Amino acid sequence: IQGVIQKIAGPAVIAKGMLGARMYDICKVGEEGLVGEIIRLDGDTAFVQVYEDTSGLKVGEPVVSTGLPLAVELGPGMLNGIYDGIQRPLERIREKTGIYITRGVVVHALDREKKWAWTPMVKPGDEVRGGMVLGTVPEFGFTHKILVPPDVRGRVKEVKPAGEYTVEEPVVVLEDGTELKMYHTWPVRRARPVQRKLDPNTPFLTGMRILDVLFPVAMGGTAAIPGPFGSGKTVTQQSLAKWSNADVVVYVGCGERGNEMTDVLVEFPELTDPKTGGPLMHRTVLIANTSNMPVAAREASIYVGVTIAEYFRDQGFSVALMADSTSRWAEALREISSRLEEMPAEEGYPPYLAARLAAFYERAGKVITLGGEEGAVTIVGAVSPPGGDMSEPVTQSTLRIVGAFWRLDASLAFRRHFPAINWNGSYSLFTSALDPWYRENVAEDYPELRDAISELLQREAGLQEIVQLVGPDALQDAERLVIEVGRIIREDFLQQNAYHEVDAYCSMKKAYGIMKMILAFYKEAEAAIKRGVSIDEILQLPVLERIGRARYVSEEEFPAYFEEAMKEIQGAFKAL
Amino acid sequence: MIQGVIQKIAGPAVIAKGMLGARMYDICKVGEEGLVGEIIRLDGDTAFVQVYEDTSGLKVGEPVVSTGLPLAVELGPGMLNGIYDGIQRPLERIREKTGIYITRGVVVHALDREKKWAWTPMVKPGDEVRGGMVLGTVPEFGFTHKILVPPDVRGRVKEVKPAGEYTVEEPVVVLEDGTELKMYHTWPVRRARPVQRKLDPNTPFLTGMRILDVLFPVAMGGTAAIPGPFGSGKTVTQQSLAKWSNADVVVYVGCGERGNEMTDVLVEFPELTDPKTGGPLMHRTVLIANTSNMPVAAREASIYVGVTIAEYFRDQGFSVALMADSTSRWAEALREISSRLEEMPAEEGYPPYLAARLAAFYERAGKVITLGGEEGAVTIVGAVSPPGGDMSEPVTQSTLRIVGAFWRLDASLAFRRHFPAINWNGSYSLFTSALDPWYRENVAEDYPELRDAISELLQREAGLQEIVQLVGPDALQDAERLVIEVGRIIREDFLQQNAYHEVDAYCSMKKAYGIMKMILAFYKEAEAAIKRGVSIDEILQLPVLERIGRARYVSEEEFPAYFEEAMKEIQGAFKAL
Amino acid sequence: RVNALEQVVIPGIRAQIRFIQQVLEQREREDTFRLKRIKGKIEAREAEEEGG
Amino acid sequence: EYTGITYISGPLLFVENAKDLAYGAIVDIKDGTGRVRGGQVIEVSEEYAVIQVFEETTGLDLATTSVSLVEDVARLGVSKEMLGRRFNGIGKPIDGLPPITPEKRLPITGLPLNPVARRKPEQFIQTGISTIDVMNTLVRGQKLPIFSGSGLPANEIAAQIARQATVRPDLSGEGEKEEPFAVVFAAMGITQRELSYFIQEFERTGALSRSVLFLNKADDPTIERILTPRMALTVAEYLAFEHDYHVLVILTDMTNYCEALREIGAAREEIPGRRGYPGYMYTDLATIYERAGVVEGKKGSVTQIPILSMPDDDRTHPIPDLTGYITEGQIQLSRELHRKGIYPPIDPLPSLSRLMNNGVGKGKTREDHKQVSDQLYSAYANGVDIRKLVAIIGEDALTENDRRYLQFADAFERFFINQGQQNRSIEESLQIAWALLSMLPQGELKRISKDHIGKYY
Repeated sequence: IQGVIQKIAGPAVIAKGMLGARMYDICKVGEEGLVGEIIRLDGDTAFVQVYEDTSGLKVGEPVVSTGLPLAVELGPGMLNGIYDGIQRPLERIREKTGIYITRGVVVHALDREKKWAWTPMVKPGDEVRGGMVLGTVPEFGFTHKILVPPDVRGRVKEVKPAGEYTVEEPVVVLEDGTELKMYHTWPVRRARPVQRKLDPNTPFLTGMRILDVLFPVAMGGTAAIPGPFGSGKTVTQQSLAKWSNADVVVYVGCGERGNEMTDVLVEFPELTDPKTGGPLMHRTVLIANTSNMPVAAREASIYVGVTIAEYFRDQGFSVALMADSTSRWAEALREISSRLEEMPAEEGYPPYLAARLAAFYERAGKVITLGGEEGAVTIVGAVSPPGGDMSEPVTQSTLRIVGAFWRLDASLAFRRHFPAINWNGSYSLFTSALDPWYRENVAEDYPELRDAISELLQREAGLQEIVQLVGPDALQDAERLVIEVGRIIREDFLQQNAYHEVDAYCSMKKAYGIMKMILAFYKEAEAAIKRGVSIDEILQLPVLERIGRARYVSEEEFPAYFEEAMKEIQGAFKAL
Repeated sequence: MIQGVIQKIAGPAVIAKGMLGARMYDICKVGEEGLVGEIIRLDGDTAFVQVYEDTSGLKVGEPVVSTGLPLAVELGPGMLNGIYDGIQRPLERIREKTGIYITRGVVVHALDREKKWAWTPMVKPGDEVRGGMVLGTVPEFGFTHKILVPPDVRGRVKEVKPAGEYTVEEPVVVLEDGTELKMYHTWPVRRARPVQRKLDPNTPFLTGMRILDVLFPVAMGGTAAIPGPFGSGKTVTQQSLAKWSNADVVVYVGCGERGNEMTDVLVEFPELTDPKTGGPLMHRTVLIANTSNMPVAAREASIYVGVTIAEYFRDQGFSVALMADSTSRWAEALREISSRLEEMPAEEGYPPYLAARLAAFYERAGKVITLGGEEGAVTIVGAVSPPGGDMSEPVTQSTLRIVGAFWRLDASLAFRRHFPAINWNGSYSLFTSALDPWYRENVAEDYPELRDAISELLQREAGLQEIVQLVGPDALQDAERLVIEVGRIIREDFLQQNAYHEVDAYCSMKKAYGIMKMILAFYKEAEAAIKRGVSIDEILQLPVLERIGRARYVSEEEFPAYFEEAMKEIQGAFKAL
Repeated sequence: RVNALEQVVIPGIRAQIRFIQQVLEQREREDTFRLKRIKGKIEAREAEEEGG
Repeated sequence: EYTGITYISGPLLFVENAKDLAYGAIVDIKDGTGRVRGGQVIEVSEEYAVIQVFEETTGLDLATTSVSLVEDVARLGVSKEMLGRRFNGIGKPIDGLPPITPEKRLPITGLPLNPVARRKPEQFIQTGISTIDVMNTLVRGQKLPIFSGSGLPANEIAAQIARQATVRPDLSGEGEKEEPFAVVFAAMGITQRELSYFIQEFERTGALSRSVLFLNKADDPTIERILTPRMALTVAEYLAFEHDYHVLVILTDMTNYCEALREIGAAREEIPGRRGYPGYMYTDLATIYERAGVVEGKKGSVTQIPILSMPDDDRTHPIPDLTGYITEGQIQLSRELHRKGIYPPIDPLPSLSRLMNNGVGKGKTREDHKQVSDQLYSAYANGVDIRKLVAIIGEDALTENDRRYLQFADAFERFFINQGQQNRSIEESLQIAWALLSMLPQGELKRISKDHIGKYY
C-alpha cells in the first residue's frame, strides 16, 4: 500500500495512509526506504518499528509498503554466503557503499546476480512431494538440493534440462498453475511440518573425546556453555563445529564484541573441515550481527537461522547451529518494549522475554520432515552473562529449557587444555535415555564404561583438598591408589590438543579403547595393594607412557596401537 | 428502583450505566441472574459493581437491579447450626437444591424464614423500650437467645403475642409507634452495635494450649497475631485453637477458606464435644466460612459478615470468640480489587486504604458494656500471613500497628512436630499485668509468681544458645549446662501439645500451675546438687529426668492423683543421691 | 570456619543482596504504573484541543 | 458484536461494541489470509472488547475480517471412551488416533463444589516409594507438591510415581475391584526434551491401556499452557464421581504456568509482580487446585499432585512460596541427598505434611502405620543434628548414646531412602523399618507406644 508519515519519535516512525496493512508487513519508510517493519496498528495510522536509526527523515513523505508479509529468503548461494540479521550480504554492501555503511541500503538477500547450476531431479507428468525433490544445484561444498516448499504436491509441467540458470530464472512451473522460481519465501514466525519428532539416538560427534563421549547430548540436543568469551573459551566453539559430523555449519551471534568478532570471520576460512579436507567456509552460513548493526537486527537474529537450518534439514543434511550470546539478544528487546505498552513487569526485563526465548529451542532438534528426510539442529546455548544471577530472568529461564550445561571453569582454562570441562560443574539430563541406542549402534560395553569410570574423578575431587596436603605419605595404600589412576586420566585422557592434528579429530573407535584401558588399570592397580605392591613400582611402568602415546597417534594406527597398548597392561601387573 | 444495565465488565468486576439514584454500598443484583455484588466506586453515573460470584456467562446490556437500601446481614433466631457464609447464603440448604455442584446466579435468603421457635414475652403493652434491650427469651439448643430491640428504636408498645411457635418473620411485638416490630431485624454490616460505656478486659482466655497461654497470654476481649512463614504450623494450629475454647459462643470465620482445609474443619465439629449440651460443637458454632473457589471480594465481605454477628451475641451478654483465618485472604482481596476499580496503588499492589478497615475490625473487639446493658466480650485470634515470607510486607506491617498480645510461629520449631511453636525472643504481651488481679484472686496467689519463675529459665537459654553453637557446652562448666537441660523438658514435654493425644488436647489452670511446680523443684535442687561436685551427665541417667517428663502420660481428670505424688520424690530422692 | 561458612555465612551474605535487589526492583512497578497514568493525562489534555 | 480493529497490542486487541459476548466465550477470528484462530473474550465492553489471541496475529488485515460467536462460555465434550487414549495437544487427539467423539458437552472452566459435600480421607494410597508414604502419609485427601532442585530434575520423580500407585485389596477395607489403578496426566508446560523423556515412561505405565495423557505437544503456542490445567481438572470430575473410577492427576511444572499467565496481565494492566511473578497468581490457582480432597456420596475422587522445581532452595520467591500456602503441606526432595548419588532422594526434615493420622489408623492402613510415622521422623533428626556440631569442637561431638542415632542416619540412607524404582509394598516398608529401629535403644523411645514394641521389635 502506500501512505504518509505523521510522527517520528526515536528510531521508530508512525505514519497514517495505512489501511489493509498486514501484520509483520514490509515497510520502507520515506524516500530513503529505511528497512522497517509494520507492527501493531492503531486507528487509521500504524506504529512502525524501523530497525535502522532515523535522523535524515522528515515527516509527510511517501511510505511504500509491499503489502505482503516479510518472510525469510531460501534459495542457493546460502552455502558460502555472508549475511547479517536483516539478511543482506555484508560484502556487496562493502563494494556498493565502501568501507563505511550509509543507511537506506537495500540489495537482494541472496546472490541473485549469479548464474547457478541446475540438474532436474523430477520431470513433467510426475507429482512432487513437499519438502523434497525439485532439482539439485551442484556446488563446491557438497550439493544443495533446491526443493519445493511444503504442501505443494501437485503436478509439474515444463522441466528444463541441466545447465546454469539464475535464481530468479524459472526451470520449473506447475501444470495446475501457480508458478515457482528457485528462490522460495518461508514465513519468519512459523516452522515447517513434521511426521514425528523422533527420539535422539545417533550420537553427536564434537571431534574431542571427553566432550561428547562422557557427556553426550546426541543429535538433536540442546546444550550450553556459560561464562563470558575471552577466557580462551572461543577455542571450544570453533573446533566444535569444525571436527563434528555434519555437512553444513551455521554460526550466528548478536551483540558480540568488536575486533574479537572480526578475528573470528577472517579466521573462519582458515578453519579446515576433516571431511572435505578444505575450508569450513565452503559449507557455512553467516547471519551474524556485530553490535554496530541496527536496533532490531540483533532481535530478529535468532528466528532467521532457525528457519534456515530447517531448509537444510528437509534436504537430508545435518546442520550444527551455534547460538552465541543468548544473554545479549535480550538487550534490544528491552529497549523496544520500553517505548511501547509492553513495559517491564518481571524483574528488570519485560515478561515477554521468556516467550521469545523458548521457541528458538522448541523449533529445533532432531526430527523427520514431510520429505521423509532426517537431519538435526543441535543447538549449543552460549549464554555468556557478565556473571549471571539466578534471580536474573535470563538465567532462571534458560536453565530449564536446555538439558545440558557443558561448563568450563577458569582454573581449568589457565591449564591450557581443551576439553577443559569441569565435570563436577557439568551435567546433561540426556544420558539416561541414550544408553539403549549407544550399545545398539556403537559398541557392546561402551555405555557400561562411561557411567562407571566417572567415579574416579568424583572420589578424587573431595579427596585432594586439604586431606592430601603434601600428597599422601601418611596415608594408606587405599587412598594412594586413587591418585595413581588419577594421574593417567587427568594428564592423558582429559588433555587433548586442538592445534596438533594427531588428536584434534577423534572418533568413537579411538576414544572407546582409550577409556577401556583406564578402567582395566584401576582393576589391576587396586588389586596390586592386596598383593603387597607399592606405588613406587606403579610410577615406573611404561604403561603410563603408553596411554600418553595412544593419543600421540591417530585413528588410522589405532588398531595396531590398541593391540600393543592393551595386552601391555595385563602383563604389567602380572609382573608385579 | 435503580435500573441500569451493564456497561463494561472487567473480570469478576462489572461496571454499569443507567445507574442514577445509586448510593455507595447497597444490595446489587447484576444481570437478570442476580449474583449479588456491591456498589463501591461511584464515578459520574457509572457505578462500579464488584461481584462476589463468577461472571462466566454474564453478557452486557443485562438489567442491573439495585435496592438503594444498604447491604445488611440477617440477624435473628436460628443463627446457631445455621450458615451465613461470605456471600449471604446457607450452604446446608445450597447442598440440597443445586445438587453436587453450586451454580452461580443462584440466591436465597441468608436466614431461613422457614424456621419456627417459641416466644417467651419479657414485655407487655405500655412499656418503654430502648435499643438493645430484651423483649423476650427464646430457648434455642443449650443456649438462651434473646430478642434484641434493633438499635435506635424507641417508642411505646401496642401488643405482645402470647407464647407459642411462630414463623421468624411474623411480628411478635407490635410497637405503638406504628412499627410492627418483626422477630428478626437487619442492621447494616458497616454499622456496629452501640455501647453505653467502653471498658477493658480482665477475665483470662484459655484455649487449651499449655505453654502458649502460660508465657504470653491474651485476655478475654484481647487480640493477637500468628505470623507463620512457609505454610507451616499456622494453618492447622488455628483448628486446634478453635478445637477447645473457654468462651461461651464460638464464631469461626475462615474468610474464603481453602476448600481442602474446610473439609476436615466442617466434619470435625459434629464429633467434638460441647460442654452445654453434650453433643455436636455445632450447637454452639456458626459458620461464616466461605469457599475459596469464589473470587477475591467474597473473601473481603466475609470478615464484615462475621463481626456484626459477633456483636449480636456480645450484646446478649455472652463471651464471643472470633477467629479470622489468614491475612493472605484479605491481602489478595484488596490486591486485585485495586486494579479493577482503577484505584491508584500506593506500595507494592496494596491500596492506600489498606489499614483502613483492617484497624477498625480490631478496634470493635474488647470487653465492653453495651447500650442493652449486658456484658459480652469479642476475643480475636487472627492468623497473620506474610505472602512474601518476611514481615516487611505492607499487609503484615499493618497487622503490627495494633497492640496487646503477639505470638510468633516459626518454620524451624514446627518441623519437629512440636506445635504450638512459640519464641520467647519474639513475642510480648500487655495482658500480663492486666490479668494479675484475676490471677491472684481465682487461679492462685503463687500464679503471678510461678509464671516469672519459668521465664528466667528460658531468658538465660537465649543468651547461652548463642554460645553453644560457637563452641560446645561440654567445654563449658557445669552450671552453664544446667539450665540447658532444664530447657529440654520445656520442649520435649511442654511445647508438644499433641492434637492427636487428648490428655494434651485438654489443658487448664490445674494442669498449668501443676507442671509449673514440677519444673520449679528441679531447677532449685539441681543448682545446689552440682555445687556439691555432681555433673549434669550422671543426672540424665538418674530417674529424676524421666519423672518431670510425666505431663503427656498422665490425665487431665485423674491428674490430682499423680501431681502431688511424684512432686515429693524431686526434693526427696535427688538430695539422697 | 569451613563448616560454618558453607551454611550460615556465605549463602546468607548472598540472600541479603537478593532480598534487597528484588524489593528495589519491584518498587519500580509502581513507578511505571504511575508514569502510565501520567502519560494518559498528558495525551488526554492535547486530545481536548482537537476533540473531547 | 461488530468487527472493528482500530488497535492491535500483543495478544489483545480492539473489537468494536458487543452484544452477545460474555466472559469466558469462544470466539473465532479470521485473519483474512486463510489462517484462522480462536480466543477468549475478556474485559467485555460496549466500547472495545478485547480478544485473547491464541496464535500469531500475522497476516492480520483490516479488510476481510470476522468475529463470530462459537460458544457463549467455555465448554468441550468429554466422552466415556477417554481412558486408554493419548490426547497429544489440545482437544482432538493428534498422534494418529481418529477424532474425539464427545457425549456430554459441559463446561471446562469449572463448576463450584460444596464444602459440606466433602468427606475426610478413609482410604490410603499405596505408592512405591516407602519414604514418602510413611511419614508424609499418601492419601486421596491431600495434594502434596513435589519440589525438586536444579540438578535434581523434576522429570525423574514424575515418571516414577505415575505407575507406582495401586489401591488396597482390603488393608483399607476398600476393594481394588471397586476402583481401577487408572491415572490421568496433565501438562501445564512440557518442552521438547521433557516430552521425549516421558515417551518411553508412558509406554510402561500403559499409555493406551488405561491412561488419559493430555499434553501441550511442547511446540504449541504459550497460551495453551494455561488452558490444559483446568481442562484436565473439570474433565476428570465427570468421570470421577459419576462413573466412580479413582484417578490421580499428575500435573507437572507450574513454572511454565506463571510464566505464560504473566504476559497477559502485562498488556491489560493488572501489573503482575510480587517478586516478578503474577500477584494475581493465587486467584487463578484457586479453582484449579480446589478439587484435590474427597467427596461425599459418590465414590471415586480427584486428587492433585503438583510437581515443580525451585529456582533457588530459598522459599522466598513465589514459585515454591505461594504454592506452599495454597496446597496441603509440602514434601521437598532437597539436594542434600542428590549430591551423594541417592535415588530417589527424599529428605523429610524440611518436609511437613498437613495430615499424618488421617486416612490412616488401625485397619485403615496397618496398625503400626500410625505408630511408625512420628518415630522415623525424630529418629533421623537426632542423627543429622550431630554432624553439625562435630566440626565446631574437636573432631567429635558424641558420647556412646549418640553413636546409635549416628548409625541410624547411615541406616535410613542407602538402605531405605534409596531403592531405585522398585515397588515396595505397604507391608515391606514398615516391616523392615523395624530392623533399623533395633539399633536404637527401645528404652529411649518415647515417640511410639510400648504395646507396639511387643508386636514388632
